[PDB]
Amino acid sequence: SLRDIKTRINATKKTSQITKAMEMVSTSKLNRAEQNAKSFVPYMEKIQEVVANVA
Amino acid sequence: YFMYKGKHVLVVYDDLSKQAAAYRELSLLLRRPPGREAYPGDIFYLHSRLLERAAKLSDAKGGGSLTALPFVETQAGDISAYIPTNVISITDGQIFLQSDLFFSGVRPAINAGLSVSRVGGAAQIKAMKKVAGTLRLDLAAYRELEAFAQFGSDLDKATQAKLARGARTVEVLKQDLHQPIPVEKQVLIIYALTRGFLDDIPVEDVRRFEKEFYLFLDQNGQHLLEHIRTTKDLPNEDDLNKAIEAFKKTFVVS
Amino acid sequence: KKVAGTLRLDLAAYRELEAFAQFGSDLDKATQAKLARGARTVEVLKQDLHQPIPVEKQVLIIYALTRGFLDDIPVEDVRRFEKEFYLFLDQNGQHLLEHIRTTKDLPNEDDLNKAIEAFKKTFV
Amino acid sequence: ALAPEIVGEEHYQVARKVQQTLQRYKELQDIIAILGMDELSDEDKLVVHRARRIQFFLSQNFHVAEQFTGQPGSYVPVKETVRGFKEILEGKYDHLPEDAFRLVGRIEEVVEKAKAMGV
Amino acid sequence: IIVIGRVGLSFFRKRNMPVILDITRLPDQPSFADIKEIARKTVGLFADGTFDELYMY
Repeated sequence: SLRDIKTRINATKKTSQITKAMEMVSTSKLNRAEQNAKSFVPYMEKIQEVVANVA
Repeated sequence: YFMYKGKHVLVVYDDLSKQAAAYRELSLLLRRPPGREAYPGDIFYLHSRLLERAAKLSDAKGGGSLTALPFVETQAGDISAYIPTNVISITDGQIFLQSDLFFSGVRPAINAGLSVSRVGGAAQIKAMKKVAGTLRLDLAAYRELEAFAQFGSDLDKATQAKLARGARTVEVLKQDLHQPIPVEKQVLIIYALTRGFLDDIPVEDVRRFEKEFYLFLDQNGQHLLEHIRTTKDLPNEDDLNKAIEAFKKTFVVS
Repeated sequence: KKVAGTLRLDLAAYRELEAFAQFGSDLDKATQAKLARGARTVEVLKQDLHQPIPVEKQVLIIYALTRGFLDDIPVEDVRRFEKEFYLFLDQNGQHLLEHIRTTKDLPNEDDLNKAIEAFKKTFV
Repeated sequence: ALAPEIVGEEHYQVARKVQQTLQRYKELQDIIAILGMDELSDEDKLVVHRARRIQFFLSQNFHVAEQFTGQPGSYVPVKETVRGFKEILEGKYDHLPEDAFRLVGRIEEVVEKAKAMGV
Repeated sequence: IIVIGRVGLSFFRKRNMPVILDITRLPDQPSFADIKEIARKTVGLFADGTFDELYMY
């Protein structure tokens, strides 16, 4: 019935909104975490090659 | 007639919609111009002639009453239809019952979200007014938070708390069939719920916490009930907490 | 026609990219240029209430937008640039207005940059 | 009537700041509900804290409540509404607790209600 | 087993396999001092000789 489908549309629209918002915030943390890792990547390259040759 | 004598009265109409249908069939056979659906245009006047005789007469007229409880059966959760919108405009409140609630274990199934009483607050006893007013706030706040956030597994701590309080609230509001509970022991269970004495107890065991508690409340605490009976007033909070804490000594958790 | 086709592509491309725009650092300047152009485009296309614009200055502001002279100009003050430009272009730029009224065509491109640059300096 | 030529310059800037604050709160509640509330940035945390106060201080104590709840209520001239919201948006009063702001007619009343609570 | 994360710990507990060490709810920006405590514990286990080989997944 008509008033049965409207409730399903409304509830799905609310879940769609929750999922879109969590996509935005995960994008922000992804870009930062990749930059942070690249910050510690030269530390890993430097340390690996000195610790090997000294070892 | 009984109200004119001065005694309180209650009238129940078991289905108004069947009355409306009898009017439709009677009018159509009389060759009267029809309207929406086919209901004759007089329907709203016919029901208002029925529903506005209910009253609370003044002390000069005798102090009587005539409360009325009409019922309407909606087809498949239909709304905005002709008879339901007419009656929903006339009546000073409405209770909406949900089939999908009933088959989910809430009984009698009552949706707090869509049910309203314009007179509400004034009618209650003063003890009830304090506890029932806060209970409305609690259940409205969790109705929205659960409507979206229940699908995800883990949430914020403060929301997991409000979800726990709402789940216990609906389980503590489940009731049996043809076993009315006197108001004196309603306020004491709702007070135990709102003030948060039920956190320790699991959701499944609550319908037994009630059962074993009301027996305890007739074995101990008769003075509390007596003050509420005639005063309409909440007893002193020191003694009420002493009573509930003793029962929580007796009751055995699964 | 020359400045309309570029503007049409600019709004079409920015409207979808704005749905993703809020992060600030996403790709290198290639993505951002579409951010920078779209932001200035949306600023220039707004209008004050009930005051209608004249055509030859309308053409000249759209040319200024779509050729990139505004790209250094800071985004916050982009509107104020139009108000000052309309009066200055009448005072100092009349030869361009006569050119458009003469030709239906964009001002002679050689002095067009210089004449716009004098306004750009006059704007503070 | 919310245009500077009809209502007034300050009134236009005040009302648009209020609506932008509440619109930014309306799109931040679900993240607050399902991510940790500490994850909200300190600037958005400021918008949250003031949106809480704004949402409550649009409530008002009423003469018609005398039947339903009994409290006196009162009347507020326009200047005191617009200034009080300028006080809300400035933020020096952000220390006073959110519960005080319900059912009041002036920011001085909000100071009094907290005073009863002792804040 | 050494598990970093609640849903990992939940699966391992139902399976019952032991979890020598655990840490959870790390900040979304993890810093070296945080995971230095567990890193120094796990390598302390290998260095003191309580483990003979070590893996990461």
